[PDB]
Amino acid sequence: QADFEHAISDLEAHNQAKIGVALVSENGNLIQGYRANERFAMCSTFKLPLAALVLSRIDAGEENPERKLHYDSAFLEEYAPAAKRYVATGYMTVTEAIQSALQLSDNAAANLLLKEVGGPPLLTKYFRSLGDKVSRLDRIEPTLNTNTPGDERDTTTPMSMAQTVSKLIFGDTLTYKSKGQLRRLLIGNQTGDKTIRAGLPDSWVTGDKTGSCANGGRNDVAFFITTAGKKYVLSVYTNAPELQGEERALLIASVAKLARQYVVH
Amino acid sequence: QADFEHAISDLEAHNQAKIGVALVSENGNLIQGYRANERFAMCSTFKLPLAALVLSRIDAGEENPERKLHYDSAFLEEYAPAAKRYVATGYMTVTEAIQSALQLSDNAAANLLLKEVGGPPLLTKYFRSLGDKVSRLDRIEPTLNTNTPGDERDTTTPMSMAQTVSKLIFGDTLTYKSKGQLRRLLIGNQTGDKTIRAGLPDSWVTGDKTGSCANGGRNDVAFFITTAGKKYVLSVYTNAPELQGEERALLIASVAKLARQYVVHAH
Ligand SMILES: [Cl-]
Ligand SMILES: [Cl-]
Ligand SMILES: [Cl-]
Ligand SMILES: [Cl-]
Ligand SMILES: [Mg+2]
Ligand SMILES: [Mg+2]
Ligand SMILES: [Mg+2]
Ligand SMILES: [Mg+2]
Repeated sequence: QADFEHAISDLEAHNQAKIGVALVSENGNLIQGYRANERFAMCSTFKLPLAALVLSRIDAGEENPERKLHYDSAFLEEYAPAAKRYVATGYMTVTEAIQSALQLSDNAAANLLLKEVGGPPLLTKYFRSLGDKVSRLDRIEPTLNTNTPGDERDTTTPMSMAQTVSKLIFGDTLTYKSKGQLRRLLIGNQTGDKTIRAGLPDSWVTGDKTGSCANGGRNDVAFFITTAGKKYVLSVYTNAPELQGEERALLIASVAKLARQYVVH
Repeated sequence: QADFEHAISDLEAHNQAKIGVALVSENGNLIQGYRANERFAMCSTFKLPLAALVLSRIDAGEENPERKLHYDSAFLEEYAPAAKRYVATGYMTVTEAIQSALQLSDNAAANLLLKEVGGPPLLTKYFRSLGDKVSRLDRIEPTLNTNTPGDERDTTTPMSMAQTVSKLIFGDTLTYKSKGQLRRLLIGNQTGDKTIRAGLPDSWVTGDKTGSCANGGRNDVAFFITTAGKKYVLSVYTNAPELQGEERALLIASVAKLARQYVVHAH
């Protein structure tokens, strides 16, 4: 505990960074943390709960995975690599939007889903319905990434998001079908190979969602399953303005690698 | 014909490249071509017909999109971004493998599917069944990318692949359901934003499969639909050993830009 904390502190000082981390068990209990209850910007980590909300509306018969979400170039965003590919067709399905939002972090895809669930206020409501008293969305993409110090819009804490993610992935509020879909989608994430996953062994099942924002923000939340079958969530939130991008990912990987050491013990 | 062909020759000479190209209409008829009947290595363009073969088996009730294809690290390849993510779980579904092979060009995923259809011989048989007398697969990933001059293993022609792709996308061999799935997967391809698509307007629906190989090989085949609702396929095969990677993609985009200029006139 003492050791894990001093290790993260050393990483802060070496990198002139701020790091928040929570490692939780299947049931949401804190195993190890550092600044676990400090507020950070979600950045794109919000897309994981967003996808769960959409899945919960499918579960409730309020949404259909093949429903066409019609849009045109007016709905594009600067970072929207899938939506730009599909725009000439005039739509993406709910399914395609979920996959794009999760595995590519597509901002237009995420905005399409936000539109269909009732916008950031309804994602906040969703967080509260899960027992997450902290996490909140307020803005749509891309303005939710400003990461201004002291601004509580669009924020979580490492503990809260770790506990929310553990509930979604290992808990039972989603149907078994949706829970399975979410897990396989996260495992297939394309943006997290240099982040938490780079600090975990390849033999562990891992799924994650990254975030990147202004003021040097770089985040990742992952679930993983060890070879002994034990289940965890690791949230890692960082602000590292003095680091270059590859160095920001290495910092998260470094955190994961320290977590790996604790899990093994 | 003349203007188009001279534009491509110009590109060859400017880039010390070899380029083959076929632009075909919906029904496979050649609109414009340059070296359209010369052989080139398919490289990863083969993964488009591979996916169609798998969908044809689904259509026939011989395959199931949710079937788990079990594998372990012994199945991984050097370029296998998706399969490496899923390997701890022990499998990928047929659907996951199709999506990964198409949109990422994942080599392990393609090899998983090849195993389930009977391997390169049966993909070649599928080509034949479609009326493509030329295209052939002989090796699995990654050795199929050697692109050695005069080696006919793992080769097609720009016209053969254009016609095969137009049959698969716009013809009757796949069910409506499977045709739509294939199309939407190709439209979401993640590796073609700087190749054919970069030369076509944003308003045209485009879906594509790229290929990259040794000896400067860089390929792309795409279907597109203009705003008038006319349907085409464009296949572009290039060997450009003297260019850097980004320049190889720009060469393909430049070909597609010439095809665009032509299609607009035709319309
Ligand atoms: Cl983009
Ligand atoms: Cl499919
Ligand atoms: Cl590639
Ligand atoms: Cl490729
Ligand atoms: Mg399928
Ligand atoms: Mg590649
Ligand atoms: Mg490739
Ligand atoms: Mg290229």
